[PDB]
Amino acid sequence: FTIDDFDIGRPLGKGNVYLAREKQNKFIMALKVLFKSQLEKEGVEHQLRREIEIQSHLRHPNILRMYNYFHDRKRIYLMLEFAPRGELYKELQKHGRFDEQRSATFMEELADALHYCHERKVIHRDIKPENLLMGYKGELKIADFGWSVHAPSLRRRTMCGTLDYLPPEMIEGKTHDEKVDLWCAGVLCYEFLVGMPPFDSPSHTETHRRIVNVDLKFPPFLSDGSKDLISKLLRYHPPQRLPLKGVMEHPWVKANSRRVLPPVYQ
Amino acid sequence: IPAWASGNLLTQAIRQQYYKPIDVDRMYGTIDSPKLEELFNKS
Ligand SMILES: CNC(=O)c1ccc(Nc2ncc(Br)s2)cc1
Repeated sequence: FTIDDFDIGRPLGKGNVYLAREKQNKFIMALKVLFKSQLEKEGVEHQLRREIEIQSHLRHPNILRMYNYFHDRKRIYLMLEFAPRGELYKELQKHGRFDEQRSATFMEELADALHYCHERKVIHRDIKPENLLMGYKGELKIADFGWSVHAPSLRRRTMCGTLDYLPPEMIEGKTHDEKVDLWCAGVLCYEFLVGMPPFDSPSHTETHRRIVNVDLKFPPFLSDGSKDLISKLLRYHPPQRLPLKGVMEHPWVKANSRRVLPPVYQ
Repeated sequence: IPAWASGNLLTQAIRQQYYKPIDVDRMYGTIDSPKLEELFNKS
């Protein structure tokens, strides 16, 4: 492909991502445009290579698709699935908090997508609302794989992700595995339903303290079912965390999710 | 901003794409891609 194979519609986000239409198929997608010189200057070439390598090999209805990529003299272009309902974090901010139906649906979709990743030994490591987009019927799409790693054999050491979402084992400088995603899913469920993350604190040291003590304090409006799921994900010990299959099978998820699988070709 | 990228024309195209998905594996996933080791080299 080249850039002239596309009609540029409008910018979607400044980072630049554009709404675009592939000319021969009249097919609407997103085009992420990156500058080669900036990437080299910042020293992030291998980082970008890895992200593309991971995402371009994943095919799931709740993972944002990377169709292909191309480059010219000055730029690299990523051909991405267009998520028409946009940023999940913006929707959360707009509403303050999600109801149980919305939250349970998202959780089923997330668990399904993460299960797909874990079956391929891909760990996400940065699940949070800001890394999620929404499809035509509001379906969750994991958008970003910036901290992701293919980890087939060795346990991992890198502290990564986002303050409020960090699992105890990262904070404590232990090795970690795919079970980090299970912890982050619990934090996410709590933030969906409450509108704030569970260990919110004025200082990074106090946040760390609350995390490693699992200082969880449920607001009174939460259902017993929702607290049961969150409590089962936010376990100090990684091997004790509810498996992703367990999230999908959880009675609260079953009772409240209104998940719809998108039409498939064909 | 072109007509197709705003308002009703966009909504219609998006709806049509959801309910009539194209074979993206064939239409895009079979077409050659630059080697990841080439991305920062000549085009
Ligand atoms: C102002 N921008 C928006 O309202 C907006 C941003 C992003 C969006 N969808 C996206 N899809 C894929 C990427 Br990658 S972004 C849809 C709509």
